[PDB]
Amino acid sequence: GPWFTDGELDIEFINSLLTIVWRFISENTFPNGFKNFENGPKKNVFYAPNVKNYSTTQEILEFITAAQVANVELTPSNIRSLCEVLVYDDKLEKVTHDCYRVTLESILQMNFSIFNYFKMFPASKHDKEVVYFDEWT
Amino acid sequence: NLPFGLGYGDVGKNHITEFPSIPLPINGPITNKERSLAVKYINFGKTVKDGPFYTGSMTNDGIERYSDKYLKKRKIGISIDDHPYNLNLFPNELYNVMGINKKKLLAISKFNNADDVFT
Amino acid sequence: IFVYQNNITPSAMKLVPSIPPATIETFNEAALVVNITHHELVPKHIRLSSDEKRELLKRYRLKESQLPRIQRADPVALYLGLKRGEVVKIIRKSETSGRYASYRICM
Amino acid sequence: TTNHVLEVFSVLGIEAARYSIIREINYTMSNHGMSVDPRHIQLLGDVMTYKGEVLGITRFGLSKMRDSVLQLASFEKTTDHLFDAAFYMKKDAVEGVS
Amino acid sequence: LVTPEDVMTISSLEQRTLNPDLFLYKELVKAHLGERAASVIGMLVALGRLSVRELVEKIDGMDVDSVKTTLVSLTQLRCVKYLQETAISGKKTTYYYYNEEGIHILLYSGLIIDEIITQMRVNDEEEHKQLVAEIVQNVISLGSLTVEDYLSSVTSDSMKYTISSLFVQLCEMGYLIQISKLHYTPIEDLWQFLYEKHYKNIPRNSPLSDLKKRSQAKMNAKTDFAKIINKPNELSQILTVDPKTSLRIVKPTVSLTINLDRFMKGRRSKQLINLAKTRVGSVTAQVYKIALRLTEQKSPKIRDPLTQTGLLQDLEEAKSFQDEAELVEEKTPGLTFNAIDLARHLPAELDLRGSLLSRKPHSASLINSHLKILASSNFPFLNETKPGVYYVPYSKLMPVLKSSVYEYVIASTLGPSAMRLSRCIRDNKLVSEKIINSTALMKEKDIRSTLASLIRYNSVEIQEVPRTADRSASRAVFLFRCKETHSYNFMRQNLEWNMANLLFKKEKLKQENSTLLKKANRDDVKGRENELLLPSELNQLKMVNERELNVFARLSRLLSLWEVFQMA
RNA sequence: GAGAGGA
DNA sequence: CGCTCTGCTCCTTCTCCTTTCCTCT
DNA sequence: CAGGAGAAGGAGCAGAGCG
Repeated sequence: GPWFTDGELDIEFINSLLTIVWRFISENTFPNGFKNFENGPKKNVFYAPNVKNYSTTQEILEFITAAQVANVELTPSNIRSLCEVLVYDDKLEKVTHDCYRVTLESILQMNFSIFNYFKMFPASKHDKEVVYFDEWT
Repeated sequence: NLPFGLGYGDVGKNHITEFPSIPLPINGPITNKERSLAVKYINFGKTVKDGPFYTGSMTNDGIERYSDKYLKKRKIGISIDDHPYNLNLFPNELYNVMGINKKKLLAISKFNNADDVFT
Repeated sequence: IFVYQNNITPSAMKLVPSIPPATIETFNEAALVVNITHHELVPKHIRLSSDEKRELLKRYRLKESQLPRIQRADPVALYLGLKRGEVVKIIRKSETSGRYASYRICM
Repeated sequence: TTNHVLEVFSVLGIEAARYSIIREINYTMSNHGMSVDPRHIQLLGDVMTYKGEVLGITRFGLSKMRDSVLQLASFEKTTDHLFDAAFYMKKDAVEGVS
Repeated sequence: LVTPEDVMTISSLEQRTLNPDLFLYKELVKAHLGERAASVIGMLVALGRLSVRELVEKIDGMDVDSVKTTLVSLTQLRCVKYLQETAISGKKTTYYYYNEEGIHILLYSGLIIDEIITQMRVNDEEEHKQLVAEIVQNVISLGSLTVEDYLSSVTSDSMKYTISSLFVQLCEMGYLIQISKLHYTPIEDLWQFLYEKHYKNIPRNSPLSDLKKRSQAKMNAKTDFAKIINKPNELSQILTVDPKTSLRIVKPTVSLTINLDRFMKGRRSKQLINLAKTRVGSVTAQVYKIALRLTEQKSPKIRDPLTQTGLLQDLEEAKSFQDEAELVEEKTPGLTFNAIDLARHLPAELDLRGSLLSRKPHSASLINSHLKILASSNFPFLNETKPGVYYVPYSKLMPVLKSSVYEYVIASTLGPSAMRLSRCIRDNKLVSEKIINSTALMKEKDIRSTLASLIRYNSVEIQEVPRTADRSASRAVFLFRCKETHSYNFMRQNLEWNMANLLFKKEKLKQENSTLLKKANRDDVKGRENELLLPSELNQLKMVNERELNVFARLSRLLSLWEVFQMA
């Protein structure tokens, strides 16, 4: 594959491509973009349900072609596989007919409610009664 | 047969951690609302320990003394039987141990919303 | 007592021991031609009631789990139709000792 | 009457099986001219036929007679008996001579 | 190096062997009831269905009176579910089970009081919030209460009227229900009893067919089973209207307890709101929250229609349950709602004007549009019954909620790559390492590392395909599946054990430093800590209290994290 | 360890 | 009325035992 | 290296009920 380096699948180029595709999808699927979240979740607005907030694979192809960041020719199937990989981690929510619109969690994690675990702080040092996931295994 | 992805340097001693190193994110500092729950978790529990339904247990000399006399009883212990009971719920065989014929007395577990935690 | 002729379907055997108050038993016609109790090697069995069993247990200071048991479906047990926990007294005859009594229970 | 003890047990109860065991052992040891008291033979028959069914003196017939795990392990099939007693968590009370 | 003589002391290895259910139940009962009750509950969990004689035999504290006092203590607090069966052959015997709902009630006490206070719009008035908190505290601590005793405890007529009104309001809301012998009968044995008296009564003539006879018996039994299950939830006791002054008053003689099913439905609503807060805006989350609060009372039970536990599911007709549930899930009159009701009940503090952008207050159209955007997402937050009519599908929302919670727990504990691998294996099916690399786009070294670290739990299962006569390695291939049921069950057990460990540590710390804790209440010196005790005692008491506070906060977090796996 | 008396 | 599970019963292929020890070499 | 005896899976039919 075009994404292999020295016979192995490198991640740095893949991570950069994932980041730029994710940012493009987020900008396309939100009213104004990241500047809708500088104030916080208390004022952000969202697109109407009837609008086409998603972004098909072809839009991603056009953006990556006009950006010239991948620096190599990428087929629509390869970009589809890449954005399907990005579908995991609760990013790039999948919509029928090969459409993508970023999840709200993906932009919430850029900065009890277990879902937003990134906000919670690690336990203090030399503290007892701290819960460990593998304490029973 | 050493595997492809291993070398002799990393093998030789079998050190298992025996201590956890993967913590859940629930260990963060408490919040004011969480501090409330606790109190309604420490208070409850405290009330039932003071409650008549405990039977938790799994000086006292027989010599009469004027010192122990003129001293008040510690409290008015409320046993399990004295509590009012809905007889139709319990099994029949336990009737011999309850207060089937005993003076009615019910204790009210008052709730103090003010925290009893120091500072 | 159901004396079947030649063969019993296993489903019938499954249905046999499902009656709380009463009970039924199966006897092959071939299995009933000469009664077992009249064979020379079969000693005289006697069914002991509850009172006799209690007397025996008090006399020998035993329990119901220590006497030499006799299996249920034993040909001389199902003949008398002993229920589980019934003591049978056996008049065993030996040439060097005459007659003597040995006790069994149905398990 | 047949020579086979188990056949007599199947067709004539367990008491007839005990009688057959005693009589056949006595006949075998009398045809050979040896003088063994019949009371020992009777004790052997009773030992074989007191659990309810005819039980041999192999490692299979002993496992259905003696509960003591240590005795059975000492006799035959040691590790299997010890592991079974560990699994089923048997609680033998040491009273046998072994 | 840590010697084993120290590992056995400071590694929590002795308790690591206890069964999580037995550990948690025994620890809870020991903390809230005592040691005799803990022993009895431990015997009940370990053996199951013990009579009084067997409980006496299996416990060193074999005092018959002690066992009976423990049993009445556990029954009034409904920590046990007895059963009175009659032996045909002779003397009848009564067998006791262990009641999971009562122990859960002991577990959710703080959360229960928080939900009671918050859901009823009485904390705002600030005057009867204390009254309702005391009411729920007494109900949950004493087990079962009749209103006349509580009213006779107080003297003021105004207080009596306020308490009676709060009782009526709470009973109407659904948090309080009449307690009957049905609450002290196992559901499995209840279904066993109801299977007869509908199968035995069939005449000895040819029944349709034996399979059809059993089908008729099951169909007849399910009806009255559901009827008797819902009988406590019919409000047949609150309607004692007009004894005087023509007001709605609860019947004095009827005993009332707390409805655990209602509280757990509230917990499920809160979990769904938290999930929705990660998919829609704050305003839309508020709309979903108020819709959940409106439909909460009429929602189906969290656990099951109580028929799943009763018997075998079916040959394959267990899907009928789903279908039947789905039918009620779509056709209970309270479930279906339109934007008009939400706008009627929506608080005025919500802007709901500029939240939605048309193209790249309390308006009915805007609320309908927000409901539409809720229903549009792949997560079935809402589903459309009629044009403009929505209902929250609980049947199709449990699996996605469980999957999301489990995936995020994996993401938080292990690396995010663990979540990526788990979701990749789940979306795919029986995927080799090469296809994993192709469809995950990361290093195979880290793929193998994460897979090995993840197989330690029942997250990813290895399927062995043997390519030789012997199934030994180096020739066979190894595919990977997920088996989400194994993962959910294992994580539920892990969380139960963690909660039990936290409670055990809390009780141990309370016992170790019990001297100054006892002194704090020896002479009613509470609130005078600084002015009577030595500074070292002050520091020790402060540390003990802070540790207990942290323990209970972590227990609340663990409860909020494991409720979802407890759902079904 | 295994080769063989031996009674 | 064939069809389709259970259930039973063969049938085959597997596992655990074979004094006493009493020496030397 | 022979001899004996159990436990465990395939495998081929009766038997029951059925839609």
